Amino acid sequence: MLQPKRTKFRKMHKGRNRGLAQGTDVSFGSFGLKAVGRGRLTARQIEAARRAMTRAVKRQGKIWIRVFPDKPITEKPLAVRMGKGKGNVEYWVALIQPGKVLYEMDGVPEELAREAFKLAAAKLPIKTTFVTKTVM
Amino acid sequence: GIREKIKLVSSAGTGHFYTTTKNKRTKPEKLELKKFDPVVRQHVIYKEAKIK
Amino acid sequence: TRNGRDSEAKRLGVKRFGGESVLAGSIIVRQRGTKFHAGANVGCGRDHTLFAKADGKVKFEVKGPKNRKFISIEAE
Amino acid sequence: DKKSARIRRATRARRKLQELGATRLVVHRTPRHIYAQVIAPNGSEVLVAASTVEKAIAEQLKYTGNKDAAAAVGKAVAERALEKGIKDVSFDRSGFQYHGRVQALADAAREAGLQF
Amino acid sequence: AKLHDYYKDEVVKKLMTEFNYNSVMQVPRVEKITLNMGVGEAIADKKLLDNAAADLAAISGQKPLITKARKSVAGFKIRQGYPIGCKVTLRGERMWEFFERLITIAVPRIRDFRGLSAKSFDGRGNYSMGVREQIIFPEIDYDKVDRVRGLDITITTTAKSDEEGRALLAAFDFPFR
Amino acid sequence: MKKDIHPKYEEITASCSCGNVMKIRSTVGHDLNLDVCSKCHPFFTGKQRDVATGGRVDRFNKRFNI
RNA sequence: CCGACUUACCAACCCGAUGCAAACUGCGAAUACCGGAGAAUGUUAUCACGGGAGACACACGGCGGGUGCUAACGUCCGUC
RNA sequence: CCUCCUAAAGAGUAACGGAGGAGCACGAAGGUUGGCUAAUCCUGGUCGGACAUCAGGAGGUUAGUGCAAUGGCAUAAGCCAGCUUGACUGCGAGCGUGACGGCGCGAGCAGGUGCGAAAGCAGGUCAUAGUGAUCCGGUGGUUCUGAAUGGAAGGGCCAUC
RNA sequence: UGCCUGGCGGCCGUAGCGCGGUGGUCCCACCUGACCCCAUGCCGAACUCAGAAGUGAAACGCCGUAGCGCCGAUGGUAGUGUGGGGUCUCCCCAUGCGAGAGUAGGGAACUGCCAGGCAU
RNA sequence: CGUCGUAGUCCGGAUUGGAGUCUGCAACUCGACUCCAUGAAGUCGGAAUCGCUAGUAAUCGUGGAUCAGAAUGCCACGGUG
RNA sequence: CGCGGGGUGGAGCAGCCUGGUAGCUCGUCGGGCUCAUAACCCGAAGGUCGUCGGUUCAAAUCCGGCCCCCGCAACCA
RNA sequence: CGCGGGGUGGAGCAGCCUGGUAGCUCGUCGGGCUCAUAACCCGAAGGUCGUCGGUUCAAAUCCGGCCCCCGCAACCA
RNA sequence: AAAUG
Ligand SMILES: [Mg+2]
Ligand SMILES: [Mg+2]
Ligand SMILES: [Mg+2]
Ligand SMILES: [Mg+2]
Ligand SMILES: [Mg+2]
Ligand SMILES: [Mg+2]
Ligand SMILES: [Mg+2]
Ligand SMILES: [Mg+2]
Ligand SMILES: [Mg+2]
Ligand SMILES: [Mg+2]
Ligand SMILES: [Mg+2]
Ligand SMILES: [Mg+2]
Ligand SMILES: [Mg+2]
Ligand SMILES: [Mg+2]
Ligand SMILES: [Mg+2]
Ligand SMILES: [Mg+2]
Ligand SMILES: [Mg+2]
Ligand SMILES: [Mg+2]
Ligand SMILES: [Mg+2]
Ligand SMILES: [Mg+2]
Ligand SMILES: [Mg+2]
Ligand SMILES: [Mg+2]
Ligand SMILES: [Mg+2]
Ligand SMILES: [Mg+2]
Ligand SMILES: [Mg+2]
Ligand SMILES: [Mg+2]
Ligand SMILES: [Mg+2]
Ligand SMILES: [Mg+2]
Ligand SMILES: [Mg+2]
Ligand SMILES: [Zn+2]
Repeated sequence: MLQPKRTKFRKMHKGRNRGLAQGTDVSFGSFGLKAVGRGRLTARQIEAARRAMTRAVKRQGKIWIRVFPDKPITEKPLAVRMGKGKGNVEYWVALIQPGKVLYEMDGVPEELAREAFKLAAAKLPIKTTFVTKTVM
Repeated sequence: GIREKIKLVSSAGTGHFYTTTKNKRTKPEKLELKKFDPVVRQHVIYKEAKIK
Repeated sequence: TRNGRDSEAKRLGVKRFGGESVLAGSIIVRQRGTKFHAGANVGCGRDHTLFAKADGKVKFEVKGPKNRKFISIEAE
Repeated sequence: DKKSARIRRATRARRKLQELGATRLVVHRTPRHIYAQVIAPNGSEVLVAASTVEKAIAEQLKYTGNKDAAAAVGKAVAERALEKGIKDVSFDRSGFQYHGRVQALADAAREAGLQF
Repeated sequence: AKLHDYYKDEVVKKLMTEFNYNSVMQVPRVEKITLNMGVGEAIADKKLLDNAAADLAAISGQKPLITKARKSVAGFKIRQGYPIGCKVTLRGERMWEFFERLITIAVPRIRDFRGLSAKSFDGRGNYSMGVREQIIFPEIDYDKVDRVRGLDITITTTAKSDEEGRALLAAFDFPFR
Repeated sequence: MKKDIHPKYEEITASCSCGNVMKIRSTVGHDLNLDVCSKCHPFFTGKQRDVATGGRVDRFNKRFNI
């Protein structure tokens, strides 16, 4: 489960998740799973996806996780009223914009890679798509 | 607030005095400064005295 | 919580902007450091507050090898 | 390294002079020569300049990088300033210590009539 | 000054012959000889430092500077600005004299001397060495001294390469290996 | 250099077992008598003999003769 | 005692490539705000001084946010 | 009470919103004149080691700022040294900020001072926290007042607790 | 007038580094000496003075050179004021403004006043 | 008779290096002795504990057995006391 | 869940009180005592101060996080 | 702030009480003694006698300022 | 002062 080792700050503002993503292209691998939807992947979710895809690829070929859950999300404890400071950090998310290459993969046949990505995709909350290495 | 306040009194003989702070534990010796006496209108020596 | 405190706002920033005609002594900038540096006919205060030393128009400019903002007053 | 250091030493005073708006007398000393020039408050133009590098001053003197030579230079520049009507100046010692040759030059200038 | 004179005529010439130097100013010269006594035991008592300083003075005709802690360290139990060492920088004729003493007298008096380290040059010419005993210098009296102590000699030169420095030192009949 | 802070520094004669006479400036004050010097010291002569590794075979040959 | 050296080990610094930041910025808008000039328009709409107040429980909607679960006809600000 | 963010690029702007500090210190850590430039790392070097002190290179402020944070700082506001009291008295054009009480910046003028050859700078400290209105009292100065008059007491005014 | 050098600026990286070459008649630098003017919390290292035998080695200056730094369009993209709309945590349209990054490319500064040396 | 003059010493001799001698088929493990060098600890010993009443304790040397060689052990002998 | 107090060798306690320093009692180990054991006597050893970070030159000590323990408070309908 | 009383070996208390003067209770070590910790004696290390100046031959002893600890009443905006 | 085997 991915999480920042150190932090500058323990809690964080909600913020907004508008715009298009920057990590848009398949950089390292041959194939990628590009996020079509807007949302936020938790660390847990990402880990699950990784687990799904590694198994599918049967420990053959490399996987990159292009996303990182660097934003802490707070949850107020149950049966607790609305005041009294900010809630405690429960889980960590990567905020996802459309265009985000989430995962990358190489050293695999194409069909197999596709299959793996499909398997992964069902674990993630956002709508996603298979993408390829492009010259330029 | 360990720094006690003191009263620099004119050697000119005038009742004029300046006031200031002094840490008495680190500096036991008396404070002497040549300050302007506004009554004589000269720069005279001002020896330290108690604020009383 | 250990968090409810914050200090009173210091109302800093540029008070008189470029081209603005001022009287001598008029404060041009209240600032913390020398974010703006005193140029021609502008004095710098003890808290780095820039003020006009002459009547005239405020003139912001970039000058020097360190590329610093200099406020000068040009006489009208 | 050395020249740079000298410049650094000099520049604080120079800036102040500029921000006063003073017609400054700038001296420059080398182990062999001494240079003096009266520079206007704008900074871009000089009014009068005298040095041991000039043939008129050098021919009179024994050695060019000495105290007497410096004094001569100081006198010469001052006279020129007077002729041009430049009376009031400010001495820009230019990173050099006000001492020895520089000092001598300054004193000579003062003697001549430059008001500084 | 004798060694300086020797350098002026012979050593320079030798160097020129060896490296095939274009300029006479391109030749290496010994800029300064720096002597230092690191005296940690001074934090316990002041007098030891003074004694060390005196010894240094006796060794080299200058009165030593008393160096102080650049930064405080707990590992040695010292605070910033604590008088912790003493130092002499020798330049000119005095330096030359010291050098003459060092090679012609002091080094010979080193107990069990089988040479100086040739691979001890910092990489850019400047040689350094250290003596275990201060009594190797004939300036210190054997009977007078209470505490045994030493010092480090640092010969700083204009030489760009260490090899050049080495060569220079050899030209001055420096012992080496 | 500074006038008063420095120790006394005057030329002395440094005699030796060599016969070598060495006029040098020093803080000693009195005339100096040395045991060894740079010219005397057995660096060039000693260090060949001073190691003395040798061999065992030769030793064996010497004392037994077979 | 100086150690000799390899082998699907974790790995600082540096280089190449990839992202993230309310409390990062070698960049940097639109708006907004301050100042000057000009035009038309507007019942002076502006400022000052004086007489009289009321009000200081706000509500929702839009846009920018904090908090909450990017919950609430929730909550607290900014702005119309 | 101070610093940052929230705060929407002027100012301001809330929450039992997110983070941190202050209730001082300093007769030098103030003034000025003169000089100087940092962290860290590598190499060599007696004891001496990851880490004292000495060299030299790389390095380029990653350091420093009496303390929180922010903005500043080489002209250094950072670090030394000499001489010193401007941590002056009366004022103060003109501004800034506050509902107000207030709080802040301030060139220049008069007197008198310090540093500098001189130009100049100096009305505390790099700046922003380090604080408490009024009343009631206490001490010192001041012929201002002084209940018939001379005094005095008490009061006032300036300084101060 | 032309080249070279020195000083003071403007300008503040198209100006800065790096690598290679180059200059000593003059200048500049290193340099020689120091009883003295003055100086080192030791040291003529620096500061300073008296000098001119030597060398441009270092430094500094000049010339070249795209290994960097730096500058940098056009186009597109993001954002956004106003108005309107939707599938409304976000978007789109009309209209105005329009980045940052990157790309083509540029780029080894330019320039004013005074002084000196050598030339024409 | 001379010297050292209260020191870790001209005390103390451990340990180690080198050179040897003798015994013995043979001295690496594992002998004794000699020479030159080397010169630890130790400055009268905590709780505790032993022997001795006279030619005894204490101290000084000498010899023998066992033995090729190999005693600070044992068994004896005298000196001073 | 909130407010306090604590975690220091085998054990129980100190120190933390304004940062530099490791103490007491018992136990453990080696002697001596006894025929032997116990008691008693002498001499020793043994602590990364719960853990992980932070700040001063420097932390058992100050601050924060996490784990464990001990109190208290966890309410009015 | 006003007044009074004290700062005495490592600790507290006498010596001040109108100068000619370092004792007491322990504490520590060593010796004797005991089965001994102890009880007990002998011997010793350990005090600008708050600090400094003055009167005087002579002061911790008298006084003056100054520093600290304690007591005192007192109002305290 | 002195418990046990
Ligand atoms: Mg983004
Ligand atoms: Mg931001
Ligand atoms: Mg109300
Ligand atoms: Mg309200
Ligand atoms: Mg409201
Ligand atoms: Mg909203
Ligand atoms: Mg409704
Ligand atoms: Mg709502
Ligand atoms: Mg509501
Ligand atoms: Mg909301
Ligand atoms: Mg609203
Ligand atoms: Mg704002
Ligand atoms: Mg705004
Ligand atoms: Mg300065
Ligand atoms: Mg200062
Ligand atoms: Mg300061
Ligand atoms: Mg400050
Ligand atoms: Mg009241
Ligand atoms: Mg009356
Ligand atoms: Mg060159
Ligand atoms: Mg464009
Ligand atoms: Mg662009
Ligand atoms: Mg270039
Ligand atoms: Mg011993
Ligand atoms: Mg036998
Ligand atoms: Mg316990
Ligand atoms: Mg303590
Ligand atoms: Mg037993
Ligand atoms: Mg500790
Ligand atoms: Zn000899």
